[PDB]
Amino acid sequence: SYDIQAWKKQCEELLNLIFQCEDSEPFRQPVDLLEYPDYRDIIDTPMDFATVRETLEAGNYESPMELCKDVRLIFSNSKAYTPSKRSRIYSMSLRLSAFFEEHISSVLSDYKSALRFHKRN
Ligand SMILES: Cc1nc(CCNC(=O)N2CCN(C(=O)c3cccs3)CC2)sc1C
Repeated sequence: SYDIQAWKKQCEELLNLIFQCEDSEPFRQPVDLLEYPDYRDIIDTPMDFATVRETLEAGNYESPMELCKDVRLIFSNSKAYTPSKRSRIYSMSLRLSAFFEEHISSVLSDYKSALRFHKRN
């Protein structure tokens, strides 16, 4: 299964599943800085799933590892901003993280396998 390009469509499809999850609602667009005016005091690098999809479609990811870093930043930003570990929006983050990690594991393994096959000789 040694297609070096296959990760891109696999990531498009997973982003589609994440957009159809009710748990993604708060993470679809960049945070509302009018409702959270202290948000940039806490969070240095905002990230959201629309920004991830646009960066993919622009051809500005070279690997699924770079996409995975930006998705993991959505989740670390939610954990850093939350005033409590039982909060609603943080709770949605944990379920969505578990879903994402379950699905991205094979995408990463197949990509890394394809690159090793390319350099085999
Ligand atoms: C429809 C629409 N949606 C937008 C973005 C909505 N995102 C936020 O407002 N967040 C999500 C990230 N976040 C958190 O993780 C936490 C808050 C509380 C505990 S954690 C802060 C609030 S803008 C727009 C036009």
